[PDB]
Amino acid sequence: STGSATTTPIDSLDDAYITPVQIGTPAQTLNLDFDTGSSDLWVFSSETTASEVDGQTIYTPSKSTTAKLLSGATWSISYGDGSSSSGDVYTDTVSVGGLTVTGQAVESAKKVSSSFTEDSTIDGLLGLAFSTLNTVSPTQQKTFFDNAKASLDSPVFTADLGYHAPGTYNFGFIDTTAYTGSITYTAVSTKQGFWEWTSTGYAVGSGTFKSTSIDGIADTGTTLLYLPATVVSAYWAQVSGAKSSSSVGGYVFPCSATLPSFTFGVGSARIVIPGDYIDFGPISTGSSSCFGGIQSSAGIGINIFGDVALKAAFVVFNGATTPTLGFASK
Ligand SMILES: CCCN(C)Cc1nc([C@]2(O)CN[C@@H](c3nc(-c4ccc(C(F)(F)F)cc4)no3)C2)cs1
Repeated sequence: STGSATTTPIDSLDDAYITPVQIGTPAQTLNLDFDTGSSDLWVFSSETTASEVDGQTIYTPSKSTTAKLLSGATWSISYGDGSSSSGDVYTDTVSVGGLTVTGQAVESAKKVSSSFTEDSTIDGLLGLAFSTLNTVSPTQQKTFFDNAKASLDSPVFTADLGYHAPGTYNFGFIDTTAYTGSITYTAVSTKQGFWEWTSTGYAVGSGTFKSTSIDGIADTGTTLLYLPATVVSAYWAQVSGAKSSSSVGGYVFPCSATLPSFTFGVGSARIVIPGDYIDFGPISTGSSSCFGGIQSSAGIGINIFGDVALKAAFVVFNGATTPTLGFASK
């Protein structure tokens, strides 16, 4: 089997991407944030504290003939920005883009933190990291991809995110029309539960390439590109007036600037992030200080190839027995 679904930016900055997901019978369609950096499929629901729901579409398990309470199971998760959610668990039929998993764990939120409430466009998350990170207790649950994998034509999914435009998540096949050149595959470590890999280095703008190993994760659920402070300083040093602001929370730059591109290495291949992809716009409406799309990972504990990097590429998440990641230009 295969599936294919369109993913759409939630706003004009590409702060996140949402993908429609059918849950239950009859289908209830919720727009979920597909997150290759976590492993829980959770939704706003009829159980979510009413004051914490503000415009999201909710899953109502009592209206689904295929829903069953997963008795005694609970979940609780926090994300890298400090947000969090928790609740209980149902199993139900979940379909993405025509690909169906029966008995998928659907984690129903009882509580969500303020950043979730405030984002009316995100009805929940669909985790695509390794199932070892799933938070359901006392019986850990599998991700949608892990549940689908044995049925897929090939044990893969691909992320083809757009820049200020829709893109595609495919399951079970590689669309050879969706990229240019070849896909370069690189080894993955699953030791921390992520799609963790080692980039071979970087270049700023037209500069020569610096060969250096950069361990990090491929994370569609993170907006920006978080890299070591050395690399990030070398980038922003090329932008007149750019500086790290402790009050804003990262590098800012004059909105009058045109940004250089940023290249990262995948083996002997290169992915070029155009400078415009690094512009996240005014820090507040009307400001002439703009927020940078490349930020330091210092203090996160891990480098993150988030959407700024991934949307420059066609990315293969290969979940074969020995997992790997593939990157192609597009
Ligand atoms: C080894 C150190 C781990 N430490 C915690 C850094 C890391 N963090 C992650 C993520 O938690 C997973 N992938 C990101 C992700 N964030 C979201 C998200 C968050 C908030 C919203 C909201 F604003 F609406 F609330 C929407 C989506 N979705 O995915 C970050 C992987 S490593």
